[PDB]
Amino acid sequence: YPLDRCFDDQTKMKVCDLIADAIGCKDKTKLDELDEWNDMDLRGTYNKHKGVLIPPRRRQLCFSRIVRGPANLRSLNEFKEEILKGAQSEGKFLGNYYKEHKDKEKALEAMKNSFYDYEDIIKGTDMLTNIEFKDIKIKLDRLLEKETNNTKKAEDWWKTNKKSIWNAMLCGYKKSGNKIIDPSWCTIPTTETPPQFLRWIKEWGTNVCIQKQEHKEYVKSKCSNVTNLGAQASESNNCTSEIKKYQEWSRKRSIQWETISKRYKKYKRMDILKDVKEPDANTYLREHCSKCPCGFNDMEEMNNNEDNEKEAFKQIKEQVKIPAELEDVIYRIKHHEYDKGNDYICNKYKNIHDRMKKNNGNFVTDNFVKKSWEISNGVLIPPRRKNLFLYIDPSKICEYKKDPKLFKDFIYWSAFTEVERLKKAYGGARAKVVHAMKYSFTDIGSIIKGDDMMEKNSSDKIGKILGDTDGQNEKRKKWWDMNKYHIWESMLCGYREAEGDTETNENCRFPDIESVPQFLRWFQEWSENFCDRRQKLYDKLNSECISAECTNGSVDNSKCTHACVNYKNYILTKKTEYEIQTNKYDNEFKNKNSNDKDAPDYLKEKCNDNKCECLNKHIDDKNKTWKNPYETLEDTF
Repeated sequence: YPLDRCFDDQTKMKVCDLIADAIGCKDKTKLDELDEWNDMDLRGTYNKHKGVLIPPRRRQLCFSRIVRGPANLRSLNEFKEEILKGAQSEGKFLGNYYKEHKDKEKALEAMKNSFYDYEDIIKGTDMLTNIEFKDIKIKLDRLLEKETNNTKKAEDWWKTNKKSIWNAMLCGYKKSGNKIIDPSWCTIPTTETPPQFLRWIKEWGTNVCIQKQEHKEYVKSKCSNVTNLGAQASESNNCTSEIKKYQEWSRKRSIQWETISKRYKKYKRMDILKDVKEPDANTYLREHCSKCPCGFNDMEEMNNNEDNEKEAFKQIKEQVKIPAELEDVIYRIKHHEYDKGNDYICNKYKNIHDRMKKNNGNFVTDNFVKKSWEISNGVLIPPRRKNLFLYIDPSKICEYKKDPKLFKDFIYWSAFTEVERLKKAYGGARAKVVHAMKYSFTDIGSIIKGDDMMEKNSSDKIGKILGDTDGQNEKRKKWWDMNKYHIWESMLCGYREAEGDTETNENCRFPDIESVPQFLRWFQEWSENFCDRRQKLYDKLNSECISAECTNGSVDNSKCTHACVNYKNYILTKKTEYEIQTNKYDNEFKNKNSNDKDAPDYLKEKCNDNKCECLNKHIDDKNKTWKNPYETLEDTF
């Protein structure tokens, strides 16, 4: 009762106690956030804009000004503050559900949205046919203004005329008899007033994003941990269809926010800020509230496109894997890429890049493209990865690691700079650059998890950070994903610089090779860097002499003589490596995840470019090996 109790209590503030409730409020709380805000707010909605979604606006504008009489009972009107009487409390008056939901932030957000809605109405920004919205607002303002002065109507009237604003939420129900001692909760950022454009777009953003947060809540709570052995106990399959229903109504909102992209049509009244930059609505929502993303984009996948989709007939059916796909985190935009590059988030992401880190330590151009293979442990790590640009030093240590966000940004910067490094290394070669991004991304993943054979020093450094002080890398693993999406889109954005707008449809949108073991990835890339080198060799000097393998040691001309020399040295190196990777595989990566196949079969099936899957001339690379040319390399228990 008399406790600390934000100043409302300890004020001798019996004034609000003497203040009663408005004659309005025919409801204090009806059904909250759900499918009601669609178009049922106005008729002839085309006026002044297209018909749009609304907050709990028509659901709470308690109407004590029934008469709309003269400004004689309306000197300070005693209702535009009285209607708000009732607040964060035992749990009613616009937020009733939070007491059952056990979250004060729900009531606080309801208060803030309704409050700024009243600010809008006082200034006048509504697109809905409401009597108070009509002249009565400015009529009362002008009538109160009738003293041959004060033509600052909105600025002076904005609460009444005297006390700044917002004094009406305090002393709610039971004088707001349920609270939290922190004044930051007890008073909102009243001082800052987002503009009316920002207010209506934030109306939209909240009214959709908070609902989609609760939609994620339905997705996680029910329709998941079910239909997977099992529930409840009949089948619980139809729960899946329920999200299909959610999507449906949400998808309407989809096209609706497209109008929000236009909003006049005039794409924006104002520009880049904490929640708004609006190249599109999805960018706003990503830039939007702390208790965001979008969403949860823009799923389940109808559109939200260009491709990819699932998505037909509908579904296949064969059953839909949205259960398996989305029951687990993913909780956010992965769906992506699609974007494909038609965006703004990339360039502002570059605005993040080379800033907060000004290339204060940056290496490129070692020309590892034209180099050979090296053991470095007796293990033959790729020259692709040998100088992979990422390394930390003192001032980036366990004591330094109290800024995981900044460290994450540094990792993104490293990946982006790596993208430019590959650009310079190939001198620009888009097809090669895409696979460059593939192995670089997946090897950065290996490092950040920490399994690399050649890495022995910065692996310990990243072990110092991110915890995991034992041999286990659990926290590093649970970091790597989910950071996979952000790192990969970072590298894709880096790649887009030369293309501008050209989707890497040739590649898997997210590199699937992330799943497979790291050593297998190195073998795959060295196979990819193999027998494309061979084709270049045939182009160089086998083109003129002659057509194929010569029928002796080698001679038709001195040039392709040297071509055969390079060939046999290259094959010698390949046989040594192929041997070491084969024994490594059959020993310690064979038949885990039940890969019943020899390493060359893995080479065949994982390859898709068809440059690999060699199949050499004077064949040494194939699905098998000579000396009993059947296959090998099987293991079991």
